[PDB]
Formats: sequence, C-alpha cells, structure tokens
Amino acid sequence: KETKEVYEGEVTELTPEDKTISHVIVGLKSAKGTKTLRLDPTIYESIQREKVSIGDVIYIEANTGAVKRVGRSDAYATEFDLETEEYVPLPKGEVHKKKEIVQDVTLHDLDVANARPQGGQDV
Amino acid sequence: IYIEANTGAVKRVGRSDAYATEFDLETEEYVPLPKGEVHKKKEIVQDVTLHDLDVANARPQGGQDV
Amino acid sequence: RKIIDTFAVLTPSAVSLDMRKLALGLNDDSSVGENTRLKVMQNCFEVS
Amino acid sequence: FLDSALLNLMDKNVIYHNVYNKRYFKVLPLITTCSICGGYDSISSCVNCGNKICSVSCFKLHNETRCRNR
Amino acid sequence: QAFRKSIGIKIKEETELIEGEVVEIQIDRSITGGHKQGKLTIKTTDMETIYELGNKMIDGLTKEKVLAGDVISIDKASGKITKLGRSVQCPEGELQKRKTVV
Amino acid sequence: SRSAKAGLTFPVGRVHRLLRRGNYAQRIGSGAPVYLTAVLEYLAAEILELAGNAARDNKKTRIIPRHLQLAIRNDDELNKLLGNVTIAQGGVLPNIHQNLL
Amino acid sequence: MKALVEEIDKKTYNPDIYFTSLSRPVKRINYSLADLEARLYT
Ligand SMILES: [Zn+2]
Ligand SMILES: [Zn+2]
Repeated sequence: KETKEVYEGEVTELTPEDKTISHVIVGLKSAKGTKTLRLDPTIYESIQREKVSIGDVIYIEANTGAVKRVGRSDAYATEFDLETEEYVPLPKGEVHKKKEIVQDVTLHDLDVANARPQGGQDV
Repeated sequence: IYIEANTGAVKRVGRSDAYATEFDLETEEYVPLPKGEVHKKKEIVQDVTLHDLDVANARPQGGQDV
Repeated sequence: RKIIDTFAVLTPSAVSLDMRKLALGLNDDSSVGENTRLKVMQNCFEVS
Repeated sequence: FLDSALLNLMDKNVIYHNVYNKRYFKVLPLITTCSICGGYDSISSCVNCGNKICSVSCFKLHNETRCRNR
Repeated sequence: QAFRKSIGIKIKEETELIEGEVVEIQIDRSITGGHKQGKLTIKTTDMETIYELGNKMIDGLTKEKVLAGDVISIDKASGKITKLGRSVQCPEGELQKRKTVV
Repeated sequence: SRSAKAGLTFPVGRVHRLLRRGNYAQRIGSGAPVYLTAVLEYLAAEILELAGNAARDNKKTRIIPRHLQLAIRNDDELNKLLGNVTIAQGGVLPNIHQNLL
Repeated sequence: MKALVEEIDKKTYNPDIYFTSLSRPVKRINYSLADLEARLYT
C-alpha cells in the first residue's frame, strides 16, 4: 500500500527562474486553483516531447515523473475552425491530489524490477 | 593540480594552503604547495608483458574524454 | 499510431527509480568524469 | 627628541616611514587556529564574537573569560 | 568464481564526523552572479560555534531540504550530509569526533 | 515569617493587610498576597537585572535613571506594558533617522 | 529520495537566495550610547 501525488492543470508559463541552469517553472492552471511548480530537466524534457504549449491540459505524476497530455483546453477551441488536437475540458478539483492503492504485485515482479531496466521516456 | 605531459591525465590534489582562511568549513581539503621545480623528469625500469602490449594494440582501454 | 494507441494497455507495475541513471554510469558520483554525463545528456537531449 | 626640530622631516620619513615594506603584504599561506589551544583539526568560529574554538573544553573555558560580546 | 567468492578481505579506515544541533542558517548568494556563501551555527551541550560553508556544502544543503530546527551530521571526507533529527534528535558528546569504519 | 518558608522577599502581612484595608472585597484569600508578592518579586527582579546589566554596559557601579529608561524602552514587553509612563531624568533613546543623514 | 517536483511561488521564491529558519529568552541588546551612535553614523 502506497500513496502518490497527482498534479494536473492548464499550462500557463514555461520559463526559467530569475541566473539559470535550465529548469522550468510550470504554472498549472486548474479549475479550483492556480499553482506554479518547479520540475526536473528530465520531466521537462518529456514536456518538450509531448509538444505542449501555452494553454494545453497535461497530466503530471510527482513520484514517477510520467507526463501525459490530455489536449488543448476548451478556452482555445474558437481560435481555429479545424484542428487535429481535440479539445478537452478543464480538470475539476484541486491541483494536488492524493489517494491510496491496495495494489498487489508478485515478488518475482520485484525481482525483474531489481534485475534489468524496463523502460523510460528519456534517451 | 597534477598534469602529466606525455599521457595527458589530470589529478587534482586540492585547494592550496593560502586559501584555507577564506572559509571556516570546506569539503575541499587543504594541501601544501608542491616542493621542487615545475618541470620534473625521471626514468622507470617498468616491465610489461608482450601480451599486455597486444591487448594495448587490440582494443581501446579507456580515457577521460567522451 | 492507431493500433499502438488502442492496443498498448499493460504497464510494468514494479520499478526502481534512479536505476536508469546508474545503468549507464551517469549520475552525481561515478568513475566517469564531469562533462561526460553533460555532453551525453545534451547529445541525448537533441537526438529524438 | 621626536618633537624637536633638530631632525629633518625627510629624516623622520626615511627613518620611520620608509623602512617598512610597501608592496608585499602577504606571501606565505595564512593559518587560522583555535584561540585556546590552536587546534586546526576543528576550525569553528564562535557565535557572539566569531572566535575560532576547536574543542569542548575550549568552549567551556571560552564562555567565562574570553567572551566579551556575550 | 565460487572459489573467489568464498574468501573475503577486511579493510579499515578512519573518518571525521561533526554532529550538533543547528541554531540558524544564513546563506548568501546573488540574483545574477551566483557564487553562494553559506553560514550556519552548530550547537551541542558544550560547544556552540558558527560554521561558514563552501559551494558544495550549499549544493548538498539545497539539494536536500533542511531547517534551523533540523539537525545535521557532516562527514568531511565524504562531503554528504546526514539530516538525522529535528528539534528524533537529542544529542550528547563532543562536536567533532573521529571513528573508524570497516 | 511565612515569606522565608515560601521563598519570598516581600512580606505577606503588609500586602494582605493592604488588601484588607484597600476596599477591594469582603473576603480575602490566603494565597493571593503570596501570589502577588511572587509576581511583584519576579517583575522587580526583572527590572533589577535589566537595569543592572544596563548599568553594566556603561561601566558604572550605580544605577542612574537613564539605565532604567534604556532598560525599559529597549525591551518589547516593558514598552508594551508601560507605554505612557514618563521617567524623570531618564532621557530619550538615540534614534537617528536615515533620510536625514 | 530526491523529489523531482517542487512547489514554488513566483514572488516569494528566488532560485538564488535560499533561506531556511525555524528562564525568559531575550536577545542581547547593547545599552551603550557610543555603540548605537557609532552604528547609526557609519
Ligand atoms: Zn583549542
Ligand atoms: Zn564567544
């Protein structure tokens, strides 16, 4: 049993801090709250991989570092008449969320997890 | 620092003893200044097997660059 | 992309974090030098 | 004798002000030690005065007599 | 490989350790230039002194979160910080001690 | 007296008789002058040690009212406790403004 | 371990200036007149 942190919101600014070694403050605009967070260069590299911009809804996990994009927010649906990027609504709730899982995992799966590298999003 | 001419390897000994009073606590140890000249020479009677020269002629072993 | 997006479901549910950095030898402390991890992480950072 | 006008001003400048070294202030490496027993293995400047104290008996003897800013 | 696995080697050395309660932390950097200049106070039962910090001490002091109430134990040779307790901590003994590791 | 067995300096009978003849209430307890001499002894000891160290700062073995004035005004709880109290021959604090420099 | 995600303010936080902090205790105040006037005139 373990708890993990869930962050989500609309991307407002992608900018270095003020001076730098290149980290990026990601300002996630959720519905019920607006918060800015500082990220590692690897999760920022996956943010550059997802081709997000100003006004795109993303999904960022704290402990794991995986990045999923939901799509462009519904506020920019009227910018262009036809777009390949689907328009998803703003995620309800807070920015920071927590939950607990009773997930079972075999000990041999922990042995393969201790044996060889499986995957990641970096090179 | 310690720099070898023919090989190109670089070893750092530490911060000199003149800058020990700059900070009260520092992770870098303070070593004295090396005595003697700048340029030094010596001769070695080092033995090395011919198979070691064959492995040295066969595959790259390792360096400090990428 | 459609078959990949529709048919890839399962996840490797067990992992050890900071094993990806150690498997290549590039971390905060190793036998490799200081800008080997920087130049390797930059050439990796450019190559897609 | 220094207040007398029998010596020249250049004589006083050469005798007193010119013999001291002008350019070289420090050549040798500087060494900071403790103010009690001179321990260099523990370089630890104090709180109220910032005085370098190495050991525990040096601090317990430091708080009583040699601490003026406390 | 099994015949080499059966026999072991013991190697020992000595390292220094400074363990004591933190009073306050006062770092100093610049908004444009850099070159951080750290100062903090280390306290125990019979010693209380201010330690000035170098670049790597603020590198390990900012990569690992620490407070005034939090108490550290620093090795000089290793350069890594052990943030042990906050104000578990209830320490005794001298400030700087040298122990052997095997 | 009962001041020595309780660790007090100020007398309990003078404070108890002063509370009796001071027209405060009909019934007076026995622990109230002990509590009052405890509070007045702690506060008077506080002004005595702060004015004592304030006399120790200017290298004088006698307490002038300027030492008590700086000892009271330099403390936050004494200034918040007594903000309207005027001390005779105590002077003022050396407060110099930055913009006038 | 090391957290890859760090919550941060725009106005309060600066990446360079890092600061961390926590019978009767009383801060030491010098009652000397020449010390206070020596501090205010320098
Ligand atoms: Zn000493
Ligand atoms: Zn002191």
